[PDB]
Amino acid sequence: MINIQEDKLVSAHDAEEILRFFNCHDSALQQEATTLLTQEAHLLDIQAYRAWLEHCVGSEVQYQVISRELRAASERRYKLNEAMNVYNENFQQLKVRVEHQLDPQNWGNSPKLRFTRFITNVQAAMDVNDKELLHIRSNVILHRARRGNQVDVFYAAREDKWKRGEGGVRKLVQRFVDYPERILQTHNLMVFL
Amino acid sequence: MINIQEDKLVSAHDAEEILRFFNCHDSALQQEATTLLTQEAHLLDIQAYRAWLEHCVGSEVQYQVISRELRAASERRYKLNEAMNVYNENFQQLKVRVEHQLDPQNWGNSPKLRFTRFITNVQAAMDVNDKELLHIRSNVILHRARRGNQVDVFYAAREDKWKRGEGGVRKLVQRFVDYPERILQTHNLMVFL
Amino acid sequence: MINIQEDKLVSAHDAEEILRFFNCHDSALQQEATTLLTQEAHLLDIQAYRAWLEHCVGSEVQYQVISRELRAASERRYKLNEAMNVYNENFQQLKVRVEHQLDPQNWGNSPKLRFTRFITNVQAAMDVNDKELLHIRSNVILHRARRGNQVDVFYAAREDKWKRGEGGVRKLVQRFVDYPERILQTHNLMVFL
Amino acid sequence: MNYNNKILVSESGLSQKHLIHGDEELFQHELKTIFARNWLFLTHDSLIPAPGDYVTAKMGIDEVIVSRQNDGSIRAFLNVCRHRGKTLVSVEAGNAKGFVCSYHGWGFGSNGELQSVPFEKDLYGESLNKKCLGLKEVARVESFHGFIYGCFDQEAPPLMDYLGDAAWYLEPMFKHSGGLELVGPPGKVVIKANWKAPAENFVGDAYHVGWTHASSLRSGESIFSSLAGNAALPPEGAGLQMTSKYGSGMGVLWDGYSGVHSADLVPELMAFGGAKQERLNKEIGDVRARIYRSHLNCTVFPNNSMLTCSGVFKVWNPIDANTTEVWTYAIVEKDMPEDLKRRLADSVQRTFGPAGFWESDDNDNMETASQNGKKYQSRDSDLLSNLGFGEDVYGDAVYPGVVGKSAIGETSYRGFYRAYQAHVSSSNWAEFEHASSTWHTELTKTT
Amino acid sequence: MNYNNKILVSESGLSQKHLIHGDEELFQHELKTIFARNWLFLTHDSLIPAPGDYVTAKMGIDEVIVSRQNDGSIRAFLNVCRHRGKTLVSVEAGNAKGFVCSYHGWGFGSNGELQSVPFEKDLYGESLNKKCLGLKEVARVESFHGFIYGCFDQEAPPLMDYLGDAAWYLEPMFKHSGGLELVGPPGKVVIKANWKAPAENFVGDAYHVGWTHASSLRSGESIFSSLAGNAALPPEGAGLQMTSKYGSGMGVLWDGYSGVHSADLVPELMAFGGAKQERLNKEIGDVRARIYRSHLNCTVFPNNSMLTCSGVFKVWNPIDANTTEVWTYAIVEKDMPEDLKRRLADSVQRTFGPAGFWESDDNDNMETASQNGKKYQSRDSDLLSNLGFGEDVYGDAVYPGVVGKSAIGETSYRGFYRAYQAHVSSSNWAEFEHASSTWHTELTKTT
Amino acid sequence: MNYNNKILVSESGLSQKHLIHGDEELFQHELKTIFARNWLFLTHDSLIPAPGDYVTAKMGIDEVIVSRQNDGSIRAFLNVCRHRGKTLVSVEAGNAKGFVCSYHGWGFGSNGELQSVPFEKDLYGESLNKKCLGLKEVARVESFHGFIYGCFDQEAPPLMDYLGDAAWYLEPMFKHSGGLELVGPPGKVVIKANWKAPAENFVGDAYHVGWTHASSLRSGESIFSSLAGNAALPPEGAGLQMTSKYGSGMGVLWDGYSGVHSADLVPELMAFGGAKQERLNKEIGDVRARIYRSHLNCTVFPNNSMLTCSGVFKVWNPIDANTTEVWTYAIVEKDMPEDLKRRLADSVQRTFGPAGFWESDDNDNMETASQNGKKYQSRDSDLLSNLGFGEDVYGDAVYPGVVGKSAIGETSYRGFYRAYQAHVSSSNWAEFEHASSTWHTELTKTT
Ligand code: FES
Ligand code: FES
Ligand code: FES
Ligand SMILES: [Fe+3]
Ligand SMILES: [Fe+3]
Ligand SMILES: [Fe+3]
Repeated sequence: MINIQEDKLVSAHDAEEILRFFNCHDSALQQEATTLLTQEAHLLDIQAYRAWLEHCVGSEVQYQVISRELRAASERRYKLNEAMNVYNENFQQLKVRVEHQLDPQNWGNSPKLRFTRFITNVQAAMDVNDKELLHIRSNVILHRARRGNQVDVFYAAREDKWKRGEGGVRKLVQRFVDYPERILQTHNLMVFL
Repeated sequence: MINIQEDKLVSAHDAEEILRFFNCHDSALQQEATTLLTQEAHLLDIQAYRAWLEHCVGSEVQYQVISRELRAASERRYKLNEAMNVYNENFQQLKVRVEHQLDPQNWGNSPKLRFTRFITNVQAAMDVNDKELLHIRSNVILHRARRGNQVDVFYAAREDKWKRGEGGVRKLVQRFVDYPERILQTHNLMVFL
Repeated sequence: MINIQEDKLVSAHDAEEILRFFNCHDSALQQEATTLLTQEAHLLDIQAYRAWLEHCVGSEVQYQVISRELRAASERRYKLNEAMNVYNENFQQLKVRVEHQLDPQNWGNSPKLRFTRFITNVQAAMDVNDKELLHIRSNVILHRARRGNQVDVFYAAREDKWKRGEGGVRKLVQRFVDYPERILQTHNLMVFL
Repeated sequence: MNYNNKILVSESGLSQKHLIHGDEELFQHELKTIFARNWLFLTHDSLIPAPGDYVTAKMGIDEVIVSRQNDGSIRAFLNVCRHRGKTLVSVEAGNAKGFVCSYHGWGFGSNGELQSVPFEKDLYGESLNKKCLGLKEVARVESFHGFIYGCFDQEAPPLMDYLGDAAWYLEPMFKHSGGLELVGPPGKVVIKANWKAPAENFVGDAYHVGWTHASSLRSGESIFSSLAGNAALPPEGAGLQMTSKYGSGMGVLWDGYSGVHSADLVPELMAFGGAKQERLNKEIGDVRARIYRSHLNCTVFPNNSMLTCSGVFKVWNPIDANTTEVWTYAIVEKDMPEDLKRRLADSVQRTFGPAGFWESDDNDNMETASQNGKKYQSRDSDLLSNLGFGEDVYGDAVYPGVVGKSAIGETSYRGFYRAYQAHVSSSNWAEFEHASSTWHTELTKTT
Repeated sequence: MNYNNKILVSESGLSQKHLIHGDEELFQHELKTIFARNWLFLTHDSLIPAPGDYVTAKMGIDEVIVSRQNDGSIRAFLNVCRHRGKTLVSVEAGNAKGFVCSYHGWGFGSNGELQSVPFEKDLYGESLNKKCLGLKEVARVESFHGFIYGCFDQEAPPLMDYLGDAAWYLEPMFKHSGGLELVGPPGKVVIKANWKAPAENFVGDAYHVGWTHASSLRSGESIFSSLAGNAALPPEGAGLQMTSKYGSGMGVLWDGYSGVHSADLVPELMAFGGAKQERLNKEIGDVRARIYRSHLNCTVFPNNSMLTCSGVFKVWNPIDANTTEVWTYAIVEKDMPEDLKRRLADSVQRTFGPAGFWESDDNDNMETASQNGKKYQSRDSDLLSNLGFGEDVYGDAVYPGVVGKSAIGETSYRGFYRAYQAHVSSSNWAEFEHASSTWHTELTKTT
Repeated sequence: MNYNNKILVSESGLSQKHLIHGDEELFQHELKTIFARNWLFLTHDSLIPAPGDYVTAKMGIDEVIVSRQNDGSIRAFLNVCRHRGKTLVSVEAGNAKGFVCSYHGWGFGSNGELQSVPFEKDLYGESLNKKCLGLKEVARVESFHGFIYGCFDQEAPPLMDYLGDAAWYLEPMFKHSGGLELVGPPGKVVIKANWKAPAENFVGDAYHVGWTHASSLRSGESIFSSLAGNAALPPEGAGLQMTSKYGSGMGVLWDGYSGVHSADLVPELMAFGGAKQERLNKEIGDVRARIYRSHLNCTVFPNNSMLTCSGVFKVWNPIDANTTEVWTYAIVEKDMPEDLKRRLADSVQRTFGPAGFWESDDNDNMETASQNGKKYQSRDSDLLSNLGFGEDVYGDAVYPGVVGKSAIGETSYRGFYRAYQAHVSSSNWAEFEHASSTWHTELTKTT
């Protein structure tokens, strides 16, 4: 579909990702994906972080959100770390964050925060090799309101890998987000995208 | 699914709501819900308020939008009214608002306003008892532009009850929204979420 | 469905558009539409503008985005051009814009921009006369981040006409957007809605 | 700008410079001379009835904690830790015997006293003079029939004296009805207007009702619906206007007990207020008893407004010259049946709350009028409030204050701005009194 | 800052302090000394051709109603109610015999007169001096071949005198072509730049074209595409630059009648302008007839710009030092066929409109240059406009004004900023004239 | 406000006026007297190791290009074109031998020199004095063990002298460990706080750790987890506080080499720092070797902070009085194994990065404390930093600087604000020195 030598703004990675969704459209898979993401957003929205972990997150998960340094489109000499990790969590690291959220002394959680997620553009495709690896792509708008007049809205595309876990439940085993905004104007990125 | 004693940030109400969607996923119901909400958003967007009332709203409707007072997460003594009603309308009260919108002397309606709604995260489940009561959950982003440079964006989760009315048309009989932002930064909340 | 003499805020055009979606709900068509729009948003998001043109855009396309002058709701004498065209492109004009985007001297494209689209409220209906003309309606939130701290979010409803092109691929033959915000607060509207 | 000399408000309050609604330097100057000097609404007893109950409130741009003491009194304090100035309380209401700062853990009592400091003995030893480290306390906190006001200025008049002639009008509803309660929590919305725009509108603007609210009147079927789009004129002597020395004022619309409430509440209210009025005739007199069930649009200087009967209670919290945070509560009579109380509250919010269709009518008016105050060619223009000038009286045998014996007029604007000029050009309360020695004569000058 | 003494613009306009693009106090000072003093674009006859037709427009930060009177004249008024200052008209254009204020219903005529006040007899009686309550009127409103300008300053020169030497250049296209019309409505976009950034760019910046617009030139295939990425240089005498006493100026690119328009319009335009040029040779002379079909990038001081032939017409509406609201119209020749007119308008918007790919090229340039003006280490730095200095002439036998006989130079910047300094350091028009008695000598100093 | 006389900071740095965190005029004054005068962190050698490598950085509100010269030196320049002031470089890092302005194409070298101007000969001829048109260069650029600082003020002390007594504490980790590298790119987040809020918090605030970060300590299982919710007190002499003449200071928590890092990194780090400490005992002494593997929370005056061992490196970039742009890098020891380095970097960001759960704990503290500084009733209030006053010593036989021989105290706040007052009331470096002749005596006054 995409020739990156012609489509000059396209990253090799992006061209790779779009190819898996263009070939096989499994209508029922897209619907499964939709359900999975809707329920996950629902649990996150009501702040059921333990339920989230228990029901949506695989034990081998990699939960990654990066922030890419701004570099020339035509830059080809400078080769130092291109991105830093806002998140790069394994299951136990998520669990640390979850406990931090539930801790009665997390003063920033009082009064209670309000989250509202909007998941769109869901695409789903089984991996070519691992027949048990489901690729799901989706975009999120995440709205967080707190303390009367604080409002932060986050925007992102999520490249996920979901796999049937124990009890046949499909769980997230990889979430990768290249956060679009280099400098955050949201106070922090302390939300689960 | 959720243990609120463990998932300490979860409200009893929220835990209740998520349970109805997790058990039975009726794929065709979700699609009906989607259609219903899309058409309703479409009518609202073009400002066909009478059509909205006629085709989307049940005569026994309760249209409620609350604003919860900010209180300590660990507050258990203070027991005065927790929320006020931004909206708490019966069908006739909606109709008053609709007529106010159509009145040729509503100066604020000139020039004409522009609405754009984005409905996502639709979930649908029949009630356990009332086999004719459809529970629909959905999130809305509502964008309102007016007078050249005024832009207000609202964000909310809608807990609806829809029921087949006269002519078999499913109509809204209850909409409940706990508005996420305590202090509105949108001039007013004069929109139908 | 809509009586514009009663529903006084409704434009004749809007009433026309809603009628085509209310009659026949072709569930499989809505799903095709969804896929078409999701893939198109995906290509646009990764900036595969040539792929977009090649795979999503028909050779006879009209890509139109207008900005309507603010006039009295009760204005009936003043009859000069009601709108200007932010976009009114034929295929070759889109191609000029696409080449301008890919040009290595488009300084504004360095560092690389980040786009994220959220398509919702998809409705689809075949035209009554042209059995090969698919009407698709959808809303977009378009988020563009650049140069560290620039963030622009666009909101719009898209009235599209899609038609099977060469190789049976349904392509966009008409996109019409009446942009909701009269005065843009986004620096420019240099994005493909 | 020199506020000692600058004529911001003309003689007799006839006109104001449009800049007063847009000027940021003046806004800053108001913080000192208006908000730090005068009485400001905090809360109501019904909101903090039990010991330890507290709410936060704004006073000007400052935030304060208002707490019910063990002895049944109410004290208010700056919501600011005495150590490094972090905001102490992050919620809007609750119950507690103290407040702990989340930065370094300092514990303050509901009485504002510094009660504990983590590791005090080990770190501070005996150095810490806790006695001297209590929360900065609001000097004056007084009640008007359960309505709690605060004033940072110790030299201020007692609240009753401050209310002046306006108090006589409010007493039937605030005192003689058996008492009011405030139904919380309030709605909260930010509008892009100067605090004075809605303040002046509520203090004396009945003129805009018919036109501004044409659509709402028509739609709601409320008892004032005949004025929609200025179709009809309020009868001869359908009411009046009054104002007072310290700025408060109000419009009186006779008998409009159901007020802005849509037809669905008219019968019950009109029945309720009529029954009460009948008992009050015997206790306070026919006139005053009628005032009780008459619609008062009042501003308690400077930024607290209300519509009695309709039961709308507003605080116009100042943020900057073109930004205001509107708090909207419902006032209900304590002896009304619970269900009516509940429905009156909903109706108040329905009409004047965040999505109040009436309040919405007013938005553009308040916002553009304020924003135009910043526009170069308007800064030095004159907002007119000369309607009814030369017909107001003072010291009337029946209705006290400077009084316009007409439902529609700008009497109350004149009094509001007269008091505003006096404060703005004054450095303290004595200067204000000196500047206000001939206040009512100034207001009736051609009469 | 002392604007009487502060050298914001160096002698001969050679340099400007970078702060002029970021300084808010100076912005405020410009409101008085630039915008309240000079001629500002309002609209075009073609936009309000019939009696009662009106548009709103900005003048500086002020909003005005521009209305076609019954006698065929045009009067402009502050869009502000004379009562309590609410914005009178909320739409951008229409037709009406008057405007009613939605706050209290005051009715103003299209002539600005206070015509009706609700319940006037009953409330005001005979007190209201309506005659004295008309909308604040813009003192001066004049036309340049259908292009309507307004000026709040009665002491200003007539518009033709104000245009000075620049008028000679515009006349072939504005007058001799049979007339232009403005195709509305305009695009409207806010950019984060000072109004002077795009103003100076349009007044005399041909230098940036090849580089800034490299991608667009290349992509559009327009008649200037050879300059993409500074690949080629405009031939010897490919054009010139001029400027004038009151600040207006423009660049001239010979023969570029199709201008920025992509290849799809080049043949037709080049055919149209050539045919007209041929008729004009006989009427106005070869030179002037050629100017007609030559591309003029011009700024009419202070904040109105245009590209003749390309047909781009801009208003850089000031909001604050780093915010500007850009209005973009299309100018077309009245005698062009309708379809061409339509397509020229689309093409103008396509290239320079809200999504104009050319205008987009310029964003970052205008925005960062303006924003850098606020940066501490840049405030006192000098923006250079010394290109071609010491080679400009004045009083040429053929081309009037201070003229740089070179397509690319900063002649027009010099004249623009010379006039800007003079106004900013002047309290009124006489002082400006006194400060401008040697203007052209200052501009040609080393020549 | 008169900064020569205004006591913003009381004697001995005991208290500061709360307004210092909200006052915009003072913020502007800081741009001159703090940021244009002092040493500011730019980057690290490891970020620009090869010739032509460059990053952009902020210095105050200014943006600069920091470029590795061919001779191995580093020069820094204003990121602003010398022609009409457009921002030269739009990326955050790269490699190049020069920078071309996208407005008119001027080409500057990595050495800041104006190297090319399009059509120079044809347009400028020989007029252009390119030699005089190089990018405005940052006067002073010095290195502290690879950490690159810049200073616009040529009169400033060499960086080592500027670091004063603080340098002794950093050397074990910055010098004796074999060297540090900065892992980029940094996280970047805007918070609504004054730059001084996080600056003071990192310079000397160990007191807030137990309480502010209760949830994080508990959750992470880090080596300081015993302090969660002020459950335990750091042992007798668990550390100390120091400060210095030019404002820098830091807290020392003995042995806390794994610092804020969660249990998953504790063993490895504690093993690594212990092994290194053992080699260092022989080279630099037991004390200094222990300092190396001790947790230092330090601020290098004015707006650069760090947590050694934890490896957090911060720049608090000032935007306005209530806005700050936080840059977060990770510091790692060059000889650590790559995988540890990688994981330390992730852990640094995990705890203190844009989504750092620890850094999040601090948000509200920094933001409200800053925002309260604008609140009318708090402007003139006093932020207290009197903890441990009268127990600090100077000239100790072992630990240099003004030193509080206690883990928790406000010694470092005192020194920070003492230096801040001195600069703010000083017009240049000599005045600062004059104002600082008795600095340590002022800091130990009751001892
Ligand atoms: S700021 Fe409140 S305890 Fe320190
Ligand atoms: S403000 Fe216009 S009529 Fe009163
Ligand atoms: S602004 Fe950089 S070359 Fe002109
Ligand atoms: Fe009103
Ligand atoms: Fe340009
Ligand atoms: Fe901290």
